[PDB]
Amino acid sequence: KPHRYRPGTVALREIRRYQKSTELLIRKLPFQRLVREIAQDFKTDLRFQSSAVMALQEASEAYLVGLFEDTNLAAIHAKRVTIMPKDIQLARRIRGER
Amino acid sequence: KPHRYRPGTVALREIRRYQKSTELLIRKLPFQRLVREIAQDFKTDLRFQSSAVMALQEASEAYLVGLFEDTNLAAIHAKRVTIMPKDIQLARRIRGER
Amino acid sequence: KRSRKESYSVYVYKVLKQVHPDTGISSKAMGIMNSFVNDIFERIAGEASRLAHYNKRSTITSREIQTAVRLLLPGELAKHAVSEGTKAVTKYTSS
Amino acid sequence: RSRKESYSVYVYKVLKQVHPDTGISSKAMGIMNSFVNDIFERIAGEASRLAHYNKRSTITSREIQTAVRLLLPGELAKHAVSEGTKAVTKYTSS
Amino acid sequence: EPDKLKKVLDKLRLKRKDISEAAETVNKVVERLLRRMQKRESEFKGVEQLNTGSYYEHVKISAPNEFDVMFKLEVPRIELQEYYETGAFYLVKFKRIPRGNPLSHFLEGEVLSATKMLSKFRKIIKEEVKEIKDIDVSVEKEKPGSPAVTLLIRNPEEISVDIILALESKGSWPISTKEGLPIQGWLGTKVRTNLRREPFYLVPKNAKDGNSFQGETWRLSFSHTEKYILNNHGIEKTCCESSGAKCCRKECLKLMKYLLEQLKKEFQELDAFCSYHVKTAIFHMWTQDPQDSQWDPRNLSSCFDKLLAFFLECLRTEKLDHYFIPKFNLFSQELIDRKSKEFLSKKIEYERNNGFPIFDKL
Amino acid sequence: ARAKAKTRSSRAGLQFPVGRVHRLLRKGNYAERVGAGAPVYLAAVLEYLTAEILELAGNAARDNKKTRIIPRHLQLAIRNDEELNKLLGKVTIAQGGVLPNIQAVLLP
Amino acid sequence: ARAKAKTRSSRAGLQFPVGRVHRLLRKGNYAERVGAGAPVYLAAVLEYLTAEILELAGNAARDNKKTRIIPRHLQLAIRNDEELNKLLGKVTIAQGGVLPNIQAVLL
Amino acid sequence: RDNIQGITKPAIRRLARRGGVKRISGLIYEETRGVLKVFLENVIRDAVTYTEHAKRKTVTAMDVVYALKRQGRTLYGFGG
Amino acid sequence: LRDNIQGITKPAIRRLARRGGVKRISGLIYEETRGVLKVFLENVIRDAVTYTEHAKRKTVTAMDVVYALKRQGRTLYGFGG
DNA sequence: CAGGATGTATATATCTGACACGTGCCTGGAGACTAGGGAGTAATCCCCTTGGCGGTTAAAACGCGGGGGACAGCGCGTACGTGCGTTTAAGCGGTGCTAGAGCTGTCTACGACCAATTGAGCGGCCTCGGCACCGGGATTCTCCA
DNA sequence: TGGAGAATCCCGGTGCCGAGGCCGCTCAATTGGTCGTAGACAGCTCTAGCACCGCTTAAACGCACGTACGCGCTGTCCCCCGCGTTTTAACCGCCAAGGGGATTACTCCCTAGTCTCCAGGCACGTGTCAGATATATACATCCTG
Ligand SMILES: [Zn+2]
Repeated sequence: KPHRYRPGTVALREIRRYQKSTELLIRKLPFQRLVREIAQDFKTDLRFQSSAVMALQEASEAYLVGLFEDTNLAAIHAKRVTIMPKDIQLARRIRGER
Repeated sequence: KPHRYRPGTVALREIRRYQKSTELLIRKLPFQRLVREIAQDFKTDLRFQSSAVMALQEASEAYLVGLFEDTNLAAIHAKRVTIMPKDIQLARRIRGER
Repeated sequence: KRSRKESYSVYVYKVLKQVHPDTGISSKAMGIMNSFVNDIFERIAGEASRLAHYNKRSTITSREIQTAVRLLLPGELAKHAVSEGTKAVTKYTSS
Repeated sequence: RSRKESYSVYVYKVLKQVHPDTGISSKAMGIMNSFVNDIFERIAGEASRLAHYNKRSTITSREIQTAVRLLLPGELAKHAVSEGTKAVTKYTSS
Repeated sequence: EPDKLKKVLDKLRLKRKDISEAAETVNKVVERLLRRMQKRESEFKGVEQLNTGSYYEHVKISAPNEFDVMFKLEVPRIELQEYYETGAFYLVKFKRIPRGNPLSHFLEGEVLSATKMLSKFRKIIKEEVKEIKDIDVSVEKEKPGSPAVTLLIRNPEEISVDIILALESKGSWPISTKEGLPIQGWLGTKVRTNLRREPFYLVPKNAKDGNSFQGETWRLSFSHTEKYILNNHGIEKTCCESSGAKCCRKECLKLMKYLLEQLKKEFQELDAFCSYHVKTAIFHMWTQDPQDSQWDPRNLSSCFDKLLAFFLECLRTEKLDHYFIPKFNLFSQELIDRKSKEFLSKKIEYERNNGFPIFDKL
Repeated sequence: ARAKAKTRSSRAGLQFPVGRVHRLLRKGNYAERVGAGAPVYLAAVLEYLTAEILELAGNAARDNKKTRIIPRHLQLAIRNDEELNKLLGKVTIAQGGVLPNIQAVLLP
Repeated sequence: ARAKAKTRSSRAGLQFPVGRVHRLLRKGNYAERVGAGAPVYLAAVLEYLTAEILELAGNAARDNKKTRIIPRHLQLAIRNDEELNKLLGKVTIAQGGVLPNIQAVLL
Repeated sequence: RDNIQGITKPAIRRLARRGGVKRISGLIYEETRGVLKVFLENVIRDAVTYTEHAKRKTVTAMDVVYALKRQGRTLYGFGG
Repeated sequence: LRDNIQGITKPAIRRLARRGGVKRISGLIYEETRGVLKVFLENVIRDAVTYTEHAKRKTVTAMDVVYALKRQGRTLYGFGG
């Protein structure tokens, strides 16, 4: 009985919360590890300025948010509210990345 | 009785015919008139080299074909085969022209 | 040794105090303003370079900068920036 | 009386090397001109930027190589770099 | 005396009687083999046998227990490197191939290792014929000196089939051939363009080994163009048909090939002379030939003697041009010792003056 | 002799440096020669554009009861104006966030 | 007492012109100085790319039983190559046409 | 002096065919006419700017090629 | 280092989606997003490392990243510009 | 299916204009030499990047119930495709004219370069006030009868 | 159309560190002059864009018929969301060491600049053969009884 919220209210509250903040939404140690692992294929024994990893993180988060916006537009177009990999594929195909 | 073709066969034949040619698919005098009318707003008593109008026509036809391709992709995405202004609007919104 | 570096912080601050005599600015915002000024400086200068190269000339003049501003900025930004620039050059040539 | 230069002589030599029985139209030889000028401008602009980033004043083979590695995709860059290094190596041996 | 020649030709037609049955049985096993090679997963997915015919005019053949077939393999973007500056042997490399070259394990650095690929070919063919034993068919492995994998079939008795791998390239007929195939004034220019738009072939053969890279050399093959031209051998392409007039071109070709076959095998010192010499010479004779009336079976013996004269004149001045590569003229002493060519000439004198006695066999 | 010096931006009537812009134009490999009135034009245009951004940014900072511009206010300014959004259309602003916007079909 | 000229393209072994590329690099406002091996490198690269395109174009030409290359053949060469099509992704070729394709759902 | 109705409906169907389109709604024509008008207006504004800077009266093919190249729509075959 | 793409947790992709304005998310979206992020990162780090090698350095600075982003049409203000 | 109609790829015969060479020549590239400054190198400092350790608490991960949205199926009705007969105006060929692009010569004002002064802008140091941050009460907003 | 839980805005007090101002100085901008050459005009040629007129015929246009596709409704069943508990590993503060970025000084060699000379690439002119066009066939595909 206590206070079960209906499906879709906490999602809207989170939309409103994260569209008002400016923080970074990915943890920093995992991202840094991933960056170093990706880079150890192009040249071994590399080093990174902290500003370099922060720049990479900012750029990647901006990219993924901007892509989720078009994914949402494609979902709405297909008469849905759930986003599916079809919508990501359509967005990246129209944008010209394929 | 004579030879009524079913809806969708001449359309496929035309697809195959116009995807094999290289000609220009818009008449030339109407396009030239339209270009001169558009340009007479930015500066009066202009003149055009024939190559300039031919370049404009080539560029515009390439643009419109490339846009109809993404419109078709959006239509297919929405579980349809007919293209509608919704699909043109979605394509131009995802591409970044809005 | 200390390797003096340049930036547009002094002039951005003067413009700020001239438009909003009460507001301050963070340091990351000042970094963003420096990157912005460098960006559009580069854009206009490269467009004027190309313009001078297309027309057989070897000089960059206020006419080149004017038409690069007309090519790069949209709508009413170009109209007001061209008015500002022409007004400034008129005032300047009068010593 | 308005002498204007192009690349069609060398495009034709290369064609006679790779396909020594094939001709070329007059519009394809304009498209190849535009292509060569476009790629030239791209590579040269990127090498210029590269020399400006490192506070240098000259454009050398190293700038051209890095520009080629930045602008060409995948296996195109490997073969283009091998071609360039072979050419420079053969040229210095004179 | 063209009747004796005509009945020996009939004799060749009785080898042919034996060899329709022999050739059909070998063809059928090889055909089954062909279908089996296309289904198995390996670098040899699409490998046709290239058809140049089955006739004696069309194929390698001698005593009834030896046959030959050609297997073609389409190859990606190929770049050739001349190794014998005569213009007859090549190194094979690839080009960018952005998707991927499914052959990089067959290359030693940048050059294609014919030896390794052929070793894989031999292994796969022997295993595959070994995996289905309807007809008694086995593999023989001889010295690695000429790369051919010979099957021995005991049905009815020994059948040998040398399997020769041939790479297929569609690219451009390289520059060494630029003034090859000269027929423009004989047949026409439209055919020559059409002929030269066909693909060409590269076959493994180790040019005698004053070289480091061995096996890694290849020779050009134009077997399909040669079969087409020969089977439209006349200025009138209606030759060898009912729609046209039968001429004595094929008869002279059979006469010289078989005469030489018998004379060369009975005097084994001259084995550097191969069947390609006769084909090249007859190509030159048929191209300079302006007249259809210069070939008619009622004048078989006179045209044949004229051909003999042509053969001595080719012999005399120390060159016999490769019909597709004039820059590579195989009549160089460095591959045929001068005295041996003249000794063959002496044998020609021997044959010419004795009234073809070697044909008085049966 | 040698009358008192007078900066070129003082004569032009600007707050941006005309001499530094002249030097950056003469050292950046843009052309062989640089006219005398080109850095004045360019500094006037740069000053116009920066003041145009800072006015909107200070307005956004005031509508949040804050006396100090931060990157979020610069992003709000840029994304809300229709002409600054076409100029800086392909630019990412570090610590800028997005514009609060929910599609109508998702509301309850 | 001269050294009768030997072009730089001959020394490099190229067909493209090394001296014209040197001049275009110097009179183009790219840097203050230009090294001696930079035009050699750049002309070698331009020649490689030219040959790479022209070969695939002559192949598409001689597939259609043609002798001369037209713009359609350049287009077919560009678009049927996942790297040359990434280098020229936003270039339009005049009189080039499109690549033939139909969506599977429309058949 | 509309001249936008000179881009007829069959011409738009042909442009749709070349793009792989099978069926076409009836409200697509008025929408694509507006799209084409916007595109042409942008390109011709830039071309006329390039033309006025050179103190010319005619628009050449190079002005169009430059106006296109500066919008990310490079065009081969008309000079440059 | 191996298996680090899994450190882009699902509750973080959900937060990126919330900031993107999406209300309901399928369950196959997370692997797609990891693949997309991985190819973006590869494309940017290859160019940053090319710049770094050209400069003959051994640490990747923030200017290498800013240039690698600028040359792909994703200009980034706030790190040196 | 099985014929019937239509569309498309395929062979020849004819003519044309566009491509491939060939020639004359002039301008731009090559050979030889000098003079400076940019860049390569070697050494030295000192900043900042990597690696470790320990504690805390915030976030991730795992489970579970249930409601709502995705997806398939069925019907209808209308809008779009196909085909035919009219009608409009595009395309082609030819004529005439003049505006404007393109070049050439003359000269003059304008921008580079240099030498000596001097003040603006940069680096460092210090301090208070704007803004986190925690409490604590007010007031919206969602979920049911 | 109510009433209660639970987020969320708003006010209040504390405190801390970063923005904003001052000071010292050095190097980069300004002033004043000289010089050479880029570009601004003035004239002149002659290309090529614009306006017109017939004429043919291909393409646009308007209309009718019918069908297949879009759209709306219904129903079911997974599968995502909201909540609660556990666990794990980011995050923060901290200390230590050394790699490598960054700056200075010194020297040499590589490139710009000039001058003389001559060959390669450009413009113009022919000659002919690849391809465009027209006619006649044969093969391929769609459609309906
Ligand atoms: Zn015959």
